[PDB]
Amino acid sequence: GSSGSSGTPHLVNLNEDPLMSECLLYYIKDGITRVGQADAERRQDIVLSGAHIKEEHCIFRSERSNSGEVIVTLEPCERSETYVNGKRVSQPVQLRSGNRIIMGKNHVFRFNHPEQARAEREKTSGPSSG
Repeated sequence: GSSGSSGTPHLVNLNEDPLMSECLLYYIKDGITRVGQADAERRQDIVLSGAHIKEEHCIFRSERSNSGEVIVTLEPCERSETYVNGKRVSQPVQLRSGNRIIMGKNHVFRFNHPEQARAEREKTSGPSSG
């Protein structure tokens, strides 16, 4: 269907729960997006189910680098179960397009970065990377 022409960094629900009555995805705004529970001292932009989650599980920071590109960094905790690109994540690292971010037990999320993925082409072409 048609949700929002705009792209922006948003998380998609790819969990193994196709029956999930919750939202399918979540658009990330500009600033700090705390990922925890609906009870957390502060209002978390995104809330997860289950008990394997923590009030301050992790966070999502979205800021346009000095260069002028929108970047996202995951700020996990020391007492939370978070995994990125398959591995674990305890330090503030930048997320990639298509990386698997899990929060808790079975709470996966696909980071969609169309805003940048659109310029992927414009980027240098002559040279080759890998």
